[PDB]
Amino acid sequence: PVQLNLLYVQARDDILNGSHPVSFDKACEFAGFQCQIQFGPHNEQKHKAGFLDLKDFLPKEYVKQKGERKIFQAHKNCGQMSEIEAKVRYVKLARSLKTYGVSFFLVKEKMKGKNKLVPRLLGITKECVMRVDEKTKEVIQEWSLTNIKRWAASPKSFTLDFGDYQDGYYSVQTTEGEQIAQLIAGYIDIIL
Amino acid sequence: SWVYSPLHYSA
Repeated sequence: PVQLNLLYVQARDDILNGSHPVSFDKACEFAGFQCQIQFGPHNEQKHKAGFLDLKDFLPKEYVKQKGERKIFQAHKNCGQMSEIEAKVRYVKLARSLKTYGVSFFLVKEKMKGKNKLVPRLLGITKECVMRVDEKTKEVIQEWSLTNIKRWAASPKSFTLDFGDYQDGYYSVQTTEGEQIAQLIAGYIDIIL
Repeated sequence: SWVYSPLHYSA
């Protein structure tokens, strides 16, 4: 039980603070689990609009989304679920997500359609590099570390060369081009 | 002194 509470607090905190990027729908699902755990089964007369301080149940980016309704719906579908069970379900859900355990970096993509830069989520794992929608948290494009020919890290950007995979590179604006590059180099070094 | 491993904490 105690081990379960450590895993829970970690997964919850990583979601609430943004460390673990998730969609709006998923954020409300967790909230539901969080509510059950903190308040017990949903109660119409005790748990009514305004009861929840959205700041403690959703990631910053989702507070002003008026999703309290979605949360109470998630809380309601928990039925008479015990705290332990809800905790268990919280973690499993977090671990089942494509974004779980992925080191992310907030970068900016310069494309056509305009001259403005589109913020984007860049994730690095021990076996791949992924482009994630800054908002939807959906995976736009994913690359295999083995497809990387070379990379360039400047104090203002980072570039990836896949050589024989696709035409052109993939550059983004970031002040962590160094951090990202080192991360990749290390992972690649262990594969061989 | 002693430092406990989380792996042995109650479930």
